This record gives sequence, C-alpha cells and structure tokens, in this order.
Amino acid sequence: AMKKVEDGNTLVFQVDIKSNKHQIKSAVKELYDVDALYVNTLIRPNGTKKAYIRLTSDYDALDIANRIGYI
Amino acid sequence: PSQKSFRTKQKLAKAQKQNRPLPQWIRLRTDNKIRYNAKRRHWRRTKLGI
Amino acid sequence: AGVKTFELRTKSKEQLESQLVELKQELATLKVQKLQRPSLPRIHTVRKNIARVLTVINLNQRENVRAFYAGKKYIPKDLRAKKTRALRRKLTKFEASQETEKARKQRIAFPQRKFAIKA
Amino acid sequence: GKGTPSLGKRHNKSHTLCNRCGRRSFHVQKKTCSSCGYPAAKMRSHNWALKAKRRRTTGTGRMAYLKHVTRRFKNGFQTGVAKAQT
RNA sequence: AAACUUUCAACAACGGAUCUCUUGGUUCUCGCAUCGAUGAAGAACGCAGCGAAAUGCGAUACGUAAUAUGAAUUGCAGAUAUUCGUGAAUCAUCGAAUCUUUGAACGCACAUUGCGCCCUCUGGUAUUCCGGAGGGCAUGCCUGUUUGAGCGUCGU
RNA sequence: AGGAAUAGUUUUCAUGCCAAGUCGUACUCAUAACCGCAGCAGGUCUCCAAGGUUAACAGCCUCUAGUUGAUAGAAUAAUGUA
RNA sequence: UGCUGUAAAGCUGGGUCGAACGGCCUCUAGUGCAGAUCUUGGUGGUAGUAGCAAAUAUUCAAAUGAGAACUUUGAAGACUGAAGUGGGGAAAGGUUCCAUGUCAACAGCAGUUGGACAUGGGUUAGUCGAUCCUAAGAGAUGGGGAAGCUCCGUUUCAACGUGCUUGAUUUUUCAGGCCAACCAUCGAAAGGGAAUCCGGUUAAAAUUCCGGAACUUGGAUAUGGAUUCUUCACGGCAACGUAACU
RNA sequence: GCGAGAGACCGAUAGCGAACAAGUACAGUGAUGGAAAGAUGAAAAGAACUUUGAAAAGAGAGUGAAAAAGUACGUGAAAUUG
RNA sequence: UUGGGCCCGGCUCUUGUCUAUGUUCCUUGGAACAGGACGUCACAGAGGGUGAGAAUCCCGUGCGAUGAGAUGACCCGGGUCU
Ligand SMILES: CN[C@@H]1[C@@H](O)[C@@H](O[C@@H]2[C@@H](O)[C@H](O[C@H]3O[C@H]([C@@H](C)O)[C@@H](O)[C@H](O)[C@H]3N)[C@@H](N)C[C@H]2N)OC[C@]1(C)O
Ligand SMILES: CN[C@@H]1[C@@H](O)[C@@H](O[C@@H]2[C@@H](O)[C@H](O[C@H]3O[C@H]([C@@H](C)O)[C@@H](O)[C@H](O)[C@H]3N)[C@@H](N)C[C@H]2N)OC[C@]1(C)O
Ligand SMILES: [Zn+2]
Repeated sequence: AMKKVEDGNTLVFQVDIKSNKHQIKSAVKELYDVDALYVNTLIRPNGTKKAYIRLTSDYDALDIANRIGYI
Repeated sequence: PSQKSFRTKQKLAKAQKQNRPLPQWIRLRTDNKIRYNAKRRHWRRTKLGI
Repeated sequence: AGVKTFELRTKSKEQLESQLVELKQELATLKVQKLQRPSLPRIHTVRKNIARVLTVINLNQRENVRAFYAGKKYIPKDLRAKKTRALRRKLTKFEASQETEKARKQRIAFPQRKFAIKA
Repeated sequence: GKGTPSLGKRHNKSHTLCNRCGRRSFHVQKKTCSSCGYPAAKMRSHNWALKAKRRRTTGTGRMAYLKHVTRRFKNGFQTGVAKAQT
C-alpha cells in the first residue's frame, strides 16, 4: 500500500463494507480536504473493504499521508 | 469458482477467520480448560458444505 | 473513565454535536496510531465516550417529543406503554367497569350484608 | 459403472442455503426449503420428529426479547424511571 | 549345555478396570401465568488493547443510560482511571435507550447485497440527468372521511 | 403543431462541458487443489495446435513449453504375469 | 505370609496407596456371568509376515545442512511430441496463491522439500461478466374447490393506468387532450445483449494498476456551420449522393 | 414456560444423547442421523542452574508431604509385553 | 331502603438494613477442620466454605426488629365535601 502511496499518488484505506465510491470520495473530501481523481474499491478475502484512492495532481499523497499520521 | 456470489464469499471469509490456532495467552487464565482449538478445518479433508 | 453523564445533560444540542465530532476525530487519530504501536487501551475509553454522548442526545430529543405529545389522544407508538401484545388488547379499566342500568339497580338494591351468628 | 464411475459426475447442487434457517436445504428447482418449509408462512415441523424440534426451537437461539419478559412481569411491567433515595 | 518355549515371582510397560467424589441427570412435590406487526421465536454476519470457541452484545456492538453498592479487574498490558468519593468493579438491580442483514416479514425482487416510486433537505451551472441524508409505499378485514358508479331508484 | 425579414431552429453536422453506482475478479481445473472415505491407474463440459514421413489431426522421430514424479539396493531358483 | 469353612466365602502378614469404611439386628433392590455370530472399550497370535512390481530412466559434481537416492544449482541422459506431461477456462473447491520461517503429526521409504505446520501479504473495471430479456417452464392477484395444510386458474366470467402528452401557470395548484388489445414476477456467468486497445509494471493482481491512445450511454450547453423573404436544403435521366437539411 | 423445596433414585459403559466450547465434532443432495471426552497438587511451588545430544530428550540438580503426583499427570486391575 | 367524588390505615405483593458462642493448651500432620484437656452458645448441632470429620474461623442457620415502594371497579377499616 505504501508503495502505491509513494508512486501513484494513491492513498489506501479500509472503508465500511456498505459504502460506495461516491460516499468514499465525499468522505475523504470532508475528512482530509483532498480531491480524488478516482476511487477503486475491493472487498478483501477477510470480508472487509479496501479503497484505492488516487488523488488529483493538485495534491501530493505523501504529504497527506504524513499529515494523517501513518507515515 | 472465481465467479461467486456475495453471500458465498461472505461465508468463505468467516470460514477463514475461524480456522486459527488458540491464542496462547488464553491458557494462562485462572481455571482455563481449553488447550487447543478443537474446531479446526483443513480444505482438503472436511468440506464446508456451502 | 471518560466524559461524565451528569455533565453532559447540562449541555445544549449544539455543544453535544460539536463534542461528538471531536470524539470521532480523536478515535480516528487513535486508529492511525493503532497501526504502529499497536496496543491502545485508550480506544476503549473513547468508544464508550461516543456511546454516552450519543445516548444523551437521544434521550434529550425523546423527552422533547414526550412533552410535545403529552395529553394527546394519539402519540407515537414507541412512546406508548409496551407491556405485552395481549395486555394492550385487554379492556381498559373504564371499559371493564361498565355496567347496565339493570345490573346497577340490582346491585344497589341487594348489597352483600354484614352479619354474624349467635345473638 | 453405477458406483465409483457414476460418483464422479456429482457437481450440480440440488440444494443451496436457505435465507430463513440457513441450512443448505433450499431446493433450487422447487424453491422450497426441505428443513423449515420456507417460503411458507409456517415453520416446518412434525410430531413424528421430536429430535428435529429440539435442534431448532425456542431457547436454541438468543431469545433477545423473551429473555427479559419474566423480569418485566415480576415488576408489574413498570413504566418510568428509578428514583434516587433521600 | 545355550538359544527357544512354557510356569511362577519381582520390577518396568501396555491399557484404563476398581475405589473414593460430583456446579450433572432423574423422579416427586409446592407456587406462579408473562411471546408476537410497539416486529416474536428462529437465521446470518459482525463487535474486545491482545480471541478461535463458549458466554454476552449490535456500527452506542463482551455493551450506553438509570437505581443500588462501595474498592477492584487480573493471563499480560494499560489511563489524558479511581479511593473520607457524583466513586473502582458489578448481565447487583433495571423502569431509559441502542438494536446490522433478516425472519409471520410488509414497495417489488431475492441462487442478485438486483430494481422502482413518493415527500423534505442537500451536492454537481438543474422541476427532468447524476450524487448524498432523513422519512415513506404489503395483504384480508372493521368503523369513519372523502371522491365517485349504476334509467336500481325518489322528487322537482 | 409550430415556424422568416432583418428572426425560430437542429444537439440525427463539427467542436467544446459533466458523469458512469453494486457484486465477482487470488489460485487449482486434475495420474495431488473437484467427486469417488485417500495425494485412489476410476469419473468429470470446452478453446488454441509447429517441422519430417504419410491419404491422415493415425503410428514413429523432432522444435517451443513442461516434466524427469511413481520406496530403494543386491541377485536373476521354482511357479507366475507380460 | 498364613488361618477358618464341604462350599458359596470370611479373616490375617508384606507391598502399593490417600479419605473414608465396617460388624451385629432388621428393611429394600436396577443384587452374583463363561458363553447369547451378546454390548462398549482394550489387547494378542498371525507377523517383522502379505506386501510397498502399470504409466521407458536415470547419472556426476557442487551448495545447503547434525544428517542428502529423494532439496537447490550446474552438467548430462531421457520423455510428453501441439488429439501434449504445453497454454486457458466452465462446474466444484475455498486461500490450496505468494514471501518468510519451519519438520512433532501427514506426504503407506526419506525429507533440509511440500497443496503439511506457523506468521504475514495478496484479488483495483463506465468498456470482462453478473445485473436486464425472454426459452422450456415456475408462479402472485378478483376468483372456483378443499375440514384444512392448501389445490386449481395466468388470453385466468374482475370497475385492474403507482398511465402519457403538452400551454404553461407557480399558485406545486391547473387546463385540456391521447389512448389502456397486451404487460405481477421469476426463469440462461454457453441463447439475446451499449461501449477498449497496445506497451509497461508485482513476491503474489491486471482487457481492472501505470503510460499513451479511444469508445459508449445519460445529461447539460456554447460557439461554428447548415436552413428559411420560393418558409421546413440541394444535386443526379436513374440506381442514388451529401456535414447538416421541422 | 417461570420460581422453589425435596428423594431408601444414578454415580462418568450409570444417570438425559449431552456432568466437558453437546444437539457440539462429524456424516448425508435431502428429510434426517449424531458421538467420544470428568479428577496433578493445599499451592504451579509446572523443575532455575550444570552437563551429553542436531534436536526431541537423557543424566545430575531443584520444588513438593509425595515426582511410587511431571500438564502422557488421583488410585492404576486384566488381557498382552520386556 | 339509598348515590357519588377523595384522604389516611389495614390486608396483599415487592424490596433495603440489622443478629449467639474458642480459632485457649498438648500430641500427630505439609495443612488441624483429627485425637486429648478445659470451656462457651444454643428458638442457632440445616447446609456450604476454609490446606483432612469445624455448632463455637467465615457465609449462613434460628429468632425477631425496623424502614422504602407498588397495586386492588372488581378487598375492608375509619374519616372529608356534594
Ligand atoms: C347462468 N349463469 C352463467 C354463469 O355460469 C357464467 O357462464 C360461464 C361463462 O361466463 C363462461 O365463459 C366465459 O369464460 C370463459 C373462460 C372460462 O375461459 C371465456 O373463454 C369466455 O369468453 C367467457 N365468456 C363459459 N365458458 C361457461 C359459463 N358457465 O357466467 C354467465 C352466466 C349467465 O352468469
Ligand atoms: C490431555 N489428554 C486428554 C486427557 O485430559 C484425558 O484425561 C484422562 C483423564 O480423563 C483420566 O482421569 C479419569 O479419572 C477417572 C479414573 C478412571 O482415573 C475416570 O473415571 C474419569 O473419567 C477421568 N477423569 C486420567 N487418569 C488420564 C487422563 N489422560 O482426557 C482426554 C485426553 C484427550 O486424552
Ligand atoms: Zn430453511
């Protein structure tokens, strides 16, 4: 996941299994003040949902990840 | 199969979660009787019957 | 320990909602720190703080509606008394105590007397 | 060829999971559960099968509501809240 | 004569009898009457700082409030947790709540996490297109309201 | 039905603007991942298909790719099996 | 170790052991085993025996390791021989995938290896499917049977539209008009069906990611063009042509 | 069903199938079928340390009233075996 | 012969608080809850716990005492106004 952060400007999140791509886009906007170029989703083999969120070119995913606090 | 329903995949996820050995700190508790997980399952021996 | 319920009931609906936002932000922060410590008993406290604030908001609004429907003939079903299905079908005290005028006259005319023997 | 060779051709499920009871007794073509009788309004049961009644009956589940009726009856089906003492 | 075999004894095995027990069963008696559309019983899937079960619970998830009580919990760890006290622990008590997806199971459908429609609010330059939040739309029958149909029928 | 005189089209002509939800997606598919109680010589639907010989997609040899798995060692009576 | 009794049995010495138990007078019973191809559990002889022989076939050296016929690398000898022992899928399985560690049990020899065991990682779509359509068929509904669970009917003896279009009016009300033969619903991962390709990238995903280049549907809406004073375009004998062209 | 009190009852092959994570594990397409399994010690004091071994383990040592109690754990019969 | 509206009690139910007398000496034992001696309480010598058979160590048992609440046309005992 952090390789995708470093390269593709993509943030990787676990999300609620019931949420769709529109809700995830709005949620990252409201929580982190970033704009998603897209949201790719995935239900994992353990039953939880993973979202691959690529930010627009106006944002640097590494800076946002440092600010969120997990890098 | 690769093509599978949401219901099936949800059952398969729960089946993976229950197929783990005992957390070993359980055995240290006051008056503990469980020595191992007696409800293990191997994919080739016992089938899930979904 | 966390937030104290007797302190929460003094607050207004605006002060409760802003506190709920900050507890959720704090729980999100702890889950990020959960990825690399990775043991955070603090999370249990904040989870239960969110439960208490959510409880106090709900019981505040529930008492507003009870005051809104107080004395009304029809009130929402979740404010009506819930005893059991069969007990709610039972005749009310007024209905059960109804008497025909024929029966009332005879009851007044011949009440059970009070009496003893040996004198 | 009716034994081992014929046993090799078993890959079409007759039953799948039942929504009501969850057993894998929902017959695919009849759209009926052989265990609980879903989607009939009544649950399937027979007096010639008492052990089947034991397996799935009141008290084998959570009883999330009946659990507390006897305590609620014991207090006369109270309404209101408790009062602090002097 | 050894080896070998057979019998006994000792010790060691194999195995789990015997003896002692028992938060279980079984029978009898005494007392009580309380499930559900105000959504039951049952099902599925989740929830803990570290858990697979069992037990508890429902996105407020091994629980929230309240009442009582009065110093723990404990396998380890740990308060921005606590002790002459609005105070540790407590399914002690329990009258306030929460109560996912379902289920008689109720918008339609269901081997699908498929598809409508109505109202209020809200985002994208929007009564129509696309998105989000909240609230709604089953059947049989009763009483009533309203809007109607029939040269069935009265009067003018 | 609606449309001109200094005015409506028409997005079935060109260019430009916005958006596209949900679930599945790993891996095996078989002389060991399926069913035959098992890593069983059984059973289980289908697509792709090189050179030589030849009537031939048969048999026999070969290239790409893939395997070299199946308890092993020493001897070679009788009776077997092939 | 002995003693008593014809006997059923009773008592005692020594060892082991750790929490209750016996004589006598009576009461009571789920009260005495060698057998029932008895029941459950346990254990022998057989016996280190039958056997571990289909699918051409293995060998040298090094590395690793306590340990190598069986692991890895190199050399070689072979085979499948494209109707494969190759490369993919459907059904079914469900993490077996991948990396790291790892050998008690399992892999009917072995094991440093493994589909085993342990800890983690891993499945990204407007364009691929499902989803939608109907097929044989299944099946609600006014209803007609049946004591009833329910059976029958679906072109179903029925007052069966959650209708649609405009002129707009805001007043969220109207004004009309047009029809209602048919249409609950379910039924295909091989039938029908809107639209994506190439190159690159991982330990393990890719027509899904990255780079570049497109396409479809739904919507909005501006410019340019085209059309109209012969109002709703011209040309070609024609077949027909065109950027448009109520 | 809810709350109680009892017995000339059974005592882990008995007593309910279940005294235990029992309607569990497991089987069957399905209706259904359905086990086994209680006891170290008062207290884990669950054997530090040395030594042989690749290791599992052994030998010393140690704890305990007892190791003739070592999580293969109360006693520990018979068949069978050294 | 007389209806009705209410207050307090009783009864009924639920529930809080409170309670006698050895841990004296000797022996055995790892442990005294065993045996011996001397006692105590007893309307309490039921039962359980605690390092072995515990009335007297703990919880209870027996006996009472004293409070809080709820409910009752359809239970009754007195009072209040029409
Ligand atoms: C005397 N009573 C009769 C009553 O029996 C009934 O008649 C039915 C008639 O309606 C039916 O006929 C009807 O229904 C059939 C349907 C069954 O397929 C239709 O095909 C037909 O078009 C329709 N008219 C006829 N086939 C039988 C009569 N007994 O209805 C008509 C009536 C006069 O009331
Ligand atoms: C660790 N293995 C477990 C083990 O706990 C086992 O326990 C037995 C235990 O039941 C025996 O203990 C037994 O004690 C008596 C008597 C016969 O001894 C029995 O009546 C009783 O059923 C049983 N508790 C004990 N002596 C040996 C352990 N292996 O129980 C099953 C098992 C899987 O073998
Ligand atoms: Zn069912």
